[PDB]
Amino acid sequence: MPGMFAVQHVHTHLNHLRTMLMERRIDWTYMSSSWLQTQLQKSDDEMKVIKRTARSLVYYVKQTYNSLTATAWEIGLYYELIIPRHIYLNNWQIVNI
Amino acid sequence: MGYALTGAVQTLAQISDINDQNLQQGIYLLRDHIVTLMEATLHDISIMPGMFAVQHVHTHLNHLRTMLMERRIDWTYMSSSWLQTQLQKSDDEMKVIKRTARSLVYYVKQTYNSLTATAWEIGLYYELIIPRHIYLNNWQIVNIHVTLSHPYEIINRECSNTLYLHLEECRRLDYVICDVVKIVQ
Amino acid sequence: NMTSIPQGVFYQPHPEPIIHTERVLGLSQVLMINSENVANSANLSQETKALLTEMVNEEMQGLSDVMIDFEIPLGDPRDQEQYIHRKCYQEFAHCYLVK
Amino acid sequence: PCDCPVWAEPVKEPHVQISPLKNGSYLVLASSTDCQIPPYVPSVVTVNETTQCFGVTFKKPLVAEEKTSLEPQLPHLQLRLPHLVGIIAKIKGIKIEVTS
Ligand SMILES: *[C@@H]1O[C@H](CO)[C@@H](O[C@@H]2O[C@H](CO)[C@@H](O)[C@H](O)[C@H]2NC(C)=O)[C@H](O)[C@H]1NC(C)=O
Ligand SMILES: *[C@@H]1O[C@H](CO)[C@@H](O[C@@H]2O[C@H](CO)[C@@H](O)[C@H](O)[C@H]2NC(C)=O)[C@H](O)[C@H]1NC(C)=O
Ligand SMILES: *[C@@H]1O[C@H](CO)[C@@H](O[C@@H]2O[C@H](CO)[C@@H](O)[C@H](O)[C@H]2NC(C)=O)[C@H](O)[C@H]1NC(C)=O
Ligand SMILES: *[C@@H]1O[C@H](CO)[C@@H](O)[C@H](O)[C@H]1NC(C)=O
Repeated sequence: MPGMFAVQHVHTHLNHLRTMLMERRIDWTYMSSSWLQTQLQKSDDEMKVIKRTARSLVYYVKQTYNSLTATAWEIGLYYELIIPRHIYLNNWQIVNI
Repeated sequence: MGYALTGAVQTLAQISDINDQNLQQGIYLLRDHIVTLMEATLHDISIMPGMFAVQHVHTHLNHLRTMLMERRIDWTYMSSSWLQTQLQKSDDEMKVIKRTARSLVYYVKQTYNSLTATAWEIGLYYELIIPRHIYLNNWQIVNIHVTLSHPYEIINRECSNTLYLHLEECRRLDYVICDVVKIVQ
Repeated sequence: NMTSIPQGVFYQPHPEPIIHTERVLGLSQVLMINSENVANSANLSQETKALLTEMVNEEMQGLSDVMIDFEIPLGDPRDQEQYIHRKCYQEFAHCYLVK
Repeated sequence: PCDCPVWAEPVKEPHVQISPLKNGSYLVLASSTDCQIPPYVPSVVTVNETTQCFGVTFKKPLVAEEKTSLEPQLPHLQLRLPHLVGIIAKIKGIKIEVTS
């Protein structure tokens, strides 16, 4: 990606990350799905339900190197994944008359 | 795996039958689907040369995702004029209808896979709630050992007219929508 | 200054508007995305298309991975006449044979 | 499914309990014997012609294609009849437990 295009790409992606972290949700572009799937040895539907109901948190953002040309930043992220034991899809709610 | 919604459903056939005087509250469906092409919805894909084009697509596609994660409808793929003419509603009615609309994704399928060309299909199910009585200005009642109890929980005041409204079985969205409202003296 | 609230009831503002429910409509839309069609208009180079296809597949996999399927009781969208025309035109519109 | 307690409450007659549904039926609780409804038994009703019963207009549904259902066929059991305990209900009116 030559010329100015590159920076645009970065900007877009960075913006997306922000739109994730404001809503307490995990952006999986920085977490390979294959690695976690192989480590946990779960099914595709289990992976879907695990990733859908996952929340994130930011606990420190630090600026290390500051200059007029080069900058570096570090971000800490804490996740929480809930594995299932019994999933129920079809269900009916009871009213009493 | 796959969930389901069970039970027989009534269907309106042609779309302009929503506004009648012989049908009551419920969930109503359309007989036929609406087929849409992404390349036909965008009015500015052409006249963008070189690499620029792909950037455009990426941006728009990203926006769509930012919609579908929040259970909301992106109207870039649904012409507003068509729906407005079919329903014959007012501008404010259109605004309140579009604001409180929710969407759902029920299948994403990959048909053609290759190193150069790919094709995808997405199914979307919407739900639009048309209004019957909209109330903008309203006041909430608090009661302040004798404690006289009351049936009304909301009060309306507009155009030098005062009404008392009682609510029950009410769901919460960006706005407040509910089904059982009776005017009580 | 002391005022008596009449009849034992006081009132506070509630900014949220109220809507009374009527017949609730629902419609189904099938959206089809083809990379080849947008590639032709852009006069797009081969390597750039090789980049574009991967860019599209990443987002499509990300979207499809985080959602489970449901069942809309409408029926099969295959038998629709409009879908047939659209599906033929998306891929097979400009092909011909000469003998 | 039910070992489950019971507690009831009395009300000043008459009361009309009508609950519309979302498929073209109605729920009626009969505190009296009026119109066309069996007494003292709540039920679900679907009408044929547009009528007006119990202070509410009625409209007929439209033909719907039959589909497979996942309905919860519920079991069956009766309750205790004697009215003497019900006298206690007339005393206070607060829902008080009667063992079952
Ligand atoms: C950035 O610059 C490097 C080197 O200046 C480029 O790498 C070479 O690019 C040329 C084409 O300009 C190729 O012919 C070479 O094979 C590449 N490698 C080497 C070792 O010379 C790189 O392509 C540039 N990146 C761009 C333009 O996006
Ligand atoms: C993509 O290519 C087509 C044809 O190669 C372009 O269509 C012609 O563009 C030229 C200018 O380059 C115009 O003078 C012609 O009038 C156009 N039409 C025809 C039939 O030749 C099209 O403009 C290109 N799209 C771009 C560059 O974004
Ligand atoms: C609307 O729903 C009611 C409630 O189910 C239907 O009435 C019967 O309900 C019982 C148990 O709920 C089922 O076993 C019956 O099969 C239902 N009747 C029929 C004819 O199937 C009612 O039929 C539904 N449709 C309407 C009122 O049009
Ligand atoms: C409120 O108090 C002011 C004095 O500060 C007085 O002038 C005014 O009349 C009072 N308002 C009433 C009694 O309604």
